[PDB]
Amino acid sequence: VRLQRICNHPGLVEPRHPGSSYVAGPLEYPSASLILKALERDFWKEADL
Amino acid sequence: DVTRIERIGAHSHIRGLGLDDALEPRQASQGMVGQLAARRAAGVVLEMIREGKIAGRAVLIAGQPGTGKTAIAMGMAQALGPDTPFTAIAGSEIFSLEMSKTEALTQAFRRSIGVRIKEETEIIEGEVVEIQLTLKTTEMETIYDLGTKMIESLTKITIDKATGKISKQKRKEVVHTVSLHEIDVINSRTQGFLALFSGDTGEIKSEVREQINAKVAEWREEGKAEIIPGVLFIDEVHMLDIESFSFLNRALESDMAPVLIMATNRGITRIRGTSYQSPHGIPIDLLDRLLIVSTTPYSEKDTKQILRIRCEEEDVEMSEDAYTVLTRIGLETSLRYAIQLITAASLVCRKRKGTEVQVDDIKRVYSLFLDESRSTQYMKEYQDAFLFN
Amino acid sequence: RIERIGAHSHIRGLGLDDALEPRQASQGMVGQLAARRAAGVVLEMIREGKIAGRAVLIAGQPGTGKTAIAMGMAQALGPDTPFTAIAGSEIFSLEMSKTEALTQAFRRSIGVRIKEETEIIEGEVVEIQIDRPSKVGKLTLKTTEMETIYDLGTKMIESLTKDKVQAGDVITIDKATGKISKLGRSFTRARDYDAMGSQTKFVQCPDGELQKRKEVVHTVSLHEIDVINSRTQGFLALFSGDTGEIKSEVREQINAKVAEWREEGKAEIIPGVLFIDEVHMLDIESFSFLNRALESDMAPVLIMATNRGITRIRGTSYQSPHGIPIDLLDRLLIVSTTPYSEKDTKQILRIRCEEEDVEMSEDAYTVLTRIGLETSLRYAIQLITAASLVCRKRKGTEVQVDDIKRVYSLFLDESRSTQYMKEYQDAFLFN
Amino acid sequence: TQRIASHSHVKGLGLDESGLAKQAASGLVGQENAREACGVIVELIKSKKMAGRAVLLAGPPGTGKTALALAIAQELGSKVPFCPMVGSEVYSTEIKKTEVLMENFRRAIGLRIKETKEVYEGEVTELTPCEISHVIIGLKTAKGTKQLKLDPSIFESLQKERVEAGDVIYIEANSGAVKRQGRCDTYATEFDLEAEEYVPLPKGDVHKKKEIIQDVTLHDLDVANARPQGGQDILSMMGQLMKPKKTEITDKLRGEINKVVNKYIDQGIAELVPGVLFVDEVHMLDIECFTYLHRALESSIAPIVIFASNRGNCVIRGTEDITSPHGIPLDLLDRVMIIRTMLYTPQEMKQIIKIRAQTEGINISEEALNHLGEIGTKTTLRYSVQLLTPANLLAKINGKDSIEKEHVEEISELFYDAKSSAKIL
Amino acid sequence: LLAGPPGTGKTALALAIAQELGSKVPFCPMVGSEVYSTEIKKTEVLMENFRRAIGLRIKETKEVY
Ligand SMILES: Nc1ncnc2c1ncn2[C@@H]1O[C@H](COP(=O)(O)OP(=O)(O)OP(O)(O)=S)[C@@H](O)[C@H]1O
Ligand SMILES: Nc1ncnc2c1ncn2[C@@H]1O[C@H](COP(=O)(O)OP(=O)(O)OP(O)(O)=S)[C@@H](O)[C@H]1O
Ligand SMILES: Nc1ncnc2c1ncn2[C@@H]1O[C@H](COP(=O)(O)OP(=O)(O)OP(O)(O)=S)[C@@H](O)[C@H]1O
Ligand SMILES: Nc1ncnc2c1ncn2[C@@H]1O[C@H](COP(=O)(O)OP(=O)(O)OP(O)(O)=S)[C@@H](O)[C@H]1O
Repeated sequence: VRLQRICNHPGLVEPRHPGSSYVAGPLEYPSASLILKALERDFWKEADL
Repeated sequence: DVTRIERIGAHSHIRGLGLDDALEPRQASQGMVGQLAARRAAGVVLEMIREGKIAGRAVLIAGQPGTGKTAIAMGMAQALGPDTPFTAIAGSEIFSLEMSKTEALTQAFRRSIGVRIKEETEIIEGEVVEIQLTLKTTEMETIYDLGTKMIESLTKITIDKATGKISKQKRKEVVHTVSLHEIDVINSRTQGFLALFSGDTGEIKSEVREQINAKVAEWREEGKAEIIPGVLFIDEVHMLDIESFSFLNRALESDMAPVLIMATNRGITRIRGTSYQSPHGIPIDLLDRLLIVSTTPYSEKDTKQILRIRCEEEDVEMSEDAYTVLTRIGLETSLRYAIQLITAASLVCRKRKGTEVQVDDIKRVYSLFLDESRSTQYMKEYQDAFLFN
Repeated sequence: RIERIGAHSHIRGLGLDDALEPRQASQGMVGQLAARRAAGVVLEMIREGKIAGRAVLIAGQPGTGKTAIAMGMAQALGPDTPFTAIAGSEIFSLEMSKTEALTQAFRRSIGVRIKEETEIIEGEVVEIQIDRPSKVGKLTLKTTEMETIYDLGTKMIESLTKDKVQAGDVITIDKATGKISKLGRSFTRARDYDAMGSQTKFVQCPDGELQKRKEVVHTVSLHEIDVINSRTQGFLALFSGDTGEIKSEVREQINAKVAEWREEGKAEIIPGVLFIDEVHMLDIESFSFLNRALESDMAPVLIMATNRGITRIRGTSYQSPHGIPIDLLDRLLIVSTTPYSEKDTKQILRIRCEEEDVEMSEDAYTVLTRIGLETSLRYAIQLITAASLVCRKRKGTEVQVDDIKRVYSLFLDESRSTQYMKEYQDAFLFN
Repeated sequence: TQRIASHSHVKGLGLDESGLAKQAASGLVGQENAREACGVIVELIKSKKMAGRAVLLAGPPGTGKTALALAIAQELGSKVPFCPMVGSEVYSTEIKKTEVLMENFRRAIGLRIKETKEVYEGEVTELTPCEISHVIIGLKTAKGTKQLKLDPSIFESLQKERVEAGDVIYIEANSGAVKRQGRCDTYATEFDLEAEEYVPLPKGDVHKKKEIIQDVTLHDLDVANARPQGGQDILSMMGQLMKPKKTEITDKLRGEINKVVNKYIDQGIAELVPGVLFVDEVHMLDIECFTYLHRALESSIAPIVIFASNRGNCVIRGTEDITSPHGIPLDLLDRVMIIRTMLYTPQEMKQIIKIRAQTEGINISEEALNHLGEIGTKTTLRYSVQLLTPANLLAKINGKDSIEKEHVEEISELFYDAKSSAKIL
Repeated sequence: LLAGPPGTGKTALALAIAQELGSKVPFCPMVGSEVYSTEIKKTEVLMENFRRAIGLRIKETKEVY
């Protein structure tokens, strides 16, 4: 039976599968919320340039 | 066994400096043997690093090749722990097409200073499946008002009480230590944090660095942040230029400067980028700012103890006669060569269906693999066959 | 027209018989019997495409004909097999490394022959009706043998509307993609309207069945596949040369898929020839890369030409035979070109005269071959054209010895220029 | 058929069970000591627990160093990553040579990651969006019909692929990848001529979850995370238009990927297959590269590194006056185990010539083999094996199916070796 | 130019000058190695550092609601 299946088509015994990429979860970079508040500078110290 | 990303490297046996509370080095401890004076100096330097009060102190570990300078550096790194920054580079890594040598050194310096920020978040949420919002928990049951649309995604968990941030039972506190380099790469672009991974940072401007230094000083004064000074390790510092050394001179004079550890294994040689001869390949003006710790060549028993520690690190059992033969080999050729003979002889014994490394195994590995001296001699014998003599 | 009379225009091939024996003068190719025979053996090896990464060096004195041998090999190889010719100086780019440029040159020299079974319907349009408010339509096509009425789906209607098909157009339609390609306007319908329009030129009605299947062969190079697969719109870099350091893993994937295609009957590999002219301009790093680039099964046959002898290897202070390191020289076979005799020089001059279409007397041939032996072959070859122009100015038809002497006096060779310079050595700068 | 290269005859080290080298086996003859040492190194790579171990193949050119490295590769098999490299490849125009070395180190460490693949495939029965947080899509297979609530990303990829209805699609949930592989077969009979291709409807389930093993290297993860290509947000889309330059991947990305890989190894969804990095012509590396290799080999993550050099007392490149044994700094030679390759006797050269003749499908007479061995003794081994193909070509021209001595003589006269050419120079 | 052997207080004197001027006056510190940049020419680096050693003080009456 197996030999007959192979004779009919080899895709019956082992299909060709789609080739796929490995999906890696995004890297989570943790940091303090105060870091993003850097370079903000104080209102009432910033003039109109 | 399962092979993890971290395998048996050269310095895997070193768990730290084997130092007493008085900093006196134990003969063998934490994977380090000998180098008593150098280990004591590394201990006092490590206490200086831990105290973190004096900025920009530079230490040079000098000695013959294979005397454990890099081993002392890795022991210092292991003793320091993961919470204080320890930046390790080779002198070659500052020669970049993305940035100048000055910029590479500046980044390495700012990767060694860490700012510690602790934040109070708000988290109470728990066991809820219902929809509008009321919450129920083994000890709590509550109702919350809402006037925005974020709940649609929340349907299909825990929220921030202040801003309503949504994400899949008390306030809880989080500590984040961020290096100065991270701070100025995050704030150099709109998505500059990506450059912390791709390396496409390209010469952060001095303006933003000045502003970030000012803001970090402000945070320190206001109590929001505390500075965790680290240590920058430059291995093979003789690969640096005269320009790089001159930059290091004044880079170490900032109050935001880490502790600098340098390793070099050469005598009076040419400074790269110049025709001048200096004691360590380092200009004398930089050596002026350095405390130099010298490593002594290992004795026979120190070599045998290192071989024992490396064998038990690699999980290979040798006979005593094999230990003496291998110690003789190490004293005759080099310590690294014997360290590698250990693994090769374990493999040869394994093929033999044996369990313990014998003298015959070490002889076989000695025949198969050559040291520099024997290969150089066999080369001299075939001098003409080799190319470009 | 854009191809004028180049230096090697007369070279139509290697001029060898079936035994690979060189005929004295054949295919614009005089002398160099042993070198030409070696080139023929190498050409056979290239045609077989069985052994990969083979290197040959053509070594000889300047003007002995190494580049002519290479051009003859290219001509005898034919347009179908890839033949990339570069100068060693071309691998020094600001876009990429020397190793990257050499890899690209290697992969330009390998050709991938991709045969696909298409199913096209080709016929003469004798009727097309499109109803539009989904659109409806009907299309009748005919060959010489049969006619069929097609009920059109919306996609096919859109394709026809975009391609503006009328009655009298000869079109081919791809059954898979529905692409419409129109081959012209047909014998029967032909003339078209009684409106503004333009002139007319007509093609024949196709014969046989409308659907004829048919197998088409598409040829690419490994470099093209690399460039297309590297940059998501990297195809335009095949013209701009803006492909910087294609990743090694991408190339490994290309190689694996090409081998897979070959096993599965889709692709056929055509190993070509990479010709590095003036290979002494490569530095030691480039030679070291060449050493191992020739170990791959996707490596072409490498032809190198150099006139150096006992010369410094670029990037090093070492002296080696051809300016090439001895380790690479052991990887290749050396074809030596001997200097030219009086009669070989005269024959080459006659061939160049024929190529440039200049008649010249036998006295002129004697004088010019003497000049070529004394000065150089190339200088005499240029005197050919110069003397023809002088004769035409004189309003003659045959170039005489007097014209040759006139152009000898007008245009100098290196020896005489160097002498006149030596006399006035102080007047020239930085002596 | 397959093309014959200079190393196609090497199929292994030809070592028996005890590791002793058979005189001739697996396409290798002689170099028994070097082959035995390479067998020990093969066992080292298979042991898998030692990192940053380097070996140096030292010997004059022609002695088979690259052949032994590829024999090691054959012994390991395609499973273990074997990254071949030349010293000239470090000099990149985009990234620093240290980065090139680190990338090659990272792609010699291989990962086999088992991944669950979520597949939606079927005929699009309906496609209804909801303001744009939703797309309700009906998918029909032979098994049955299902309608699924999918993200805006999948919907907008569906719009990219232009799937309307009756179209057979293939959705990978993990990557958000949509493939419109054609229209359903039931609609072929609609029209005599339509401008699309019809595909039979899928015969499996609409929602299929499949466990597959993916072969990747640490460099693949580094490059993917340093040049992100997933995600559909506009900011990343506009970054995809940049020229894909190689960037100097930071140690932080590599540490993060190390953490991720360690987590995978703990979870049992990945296995590490550390391989070998082969740097041929290592003498081409400059002093900076060697001094970086000092550190790169101390890493607990480093692969097994194989170096090959044929130079005798060459100046170290970049040093301009420092002569070291193999063009390699002494401090690096202290870190390597040197395997020496010796020159070949006439008999070993004759055996190698016969093996190359067999691989190239060339019949050579005993007289021709002896003459070619004599030539190789006079010229070099490489020269002799190169004469075989031209000699066979001449033999076919003469109409003979074997290489006789006269053909070898003819090819010897037509072509020259480096020594004859140098003589005429 | 502060000329003298190493360790004789040249940098200390420059920093003392900076202190005597106060943060009001812009003090731009630099190393001669900083002129070698992969992005701009040494002349541009020098010109920029000249630019940032001249300070500008803007007075504004900022109204807000
Ligand atoms: N700190 C040190 N203390 C004592 N000897 C040293 C020290 N550093 C180097 N040496 C000596 O210097 C020798 C060579 O050092 P290397 O670093 O290998 O090369 P090098 O010192 O730069 O010498 P060259 O030939 O000038 S490049 C060693 O074998 C030691 O004998
Ligand atoms: N059979 C031949 N073999 C070689 N050269 C020929 C032959 N027939 C004609 N030529 C001449 O070869 C010239 C090409 O330039 P040459 O420098 O003389 O030779 P070449 O082919 O360029 O090789 P090199 O590198 O210059 S020595 C043409 O102008 C011809 O006059
Ligand atoms: N012992 C051997 N048995 C079989 N083939 C060999 C042997 N040694 C060398 N070869 C081969 O002979 C040819 C020349 O050797 P290669 O290994 O390619 O060059 P190489 O001399 O090893 O390179 P290096 O680095 O200069 S030693 C190749 O086809 C090799 O496969
Ligand atoms: N006159 C001084 N009084 C007090 N401290 C000083 C004096 N001169 C130098 N120092 C300090 O001594 C150390 C060495 O002097 P530096 O100022 O760093 O060197 P420099 O002379 O300024 O520059 P160099 O070394 O000549 S290139 C520093 O910590 C200085 O602050």
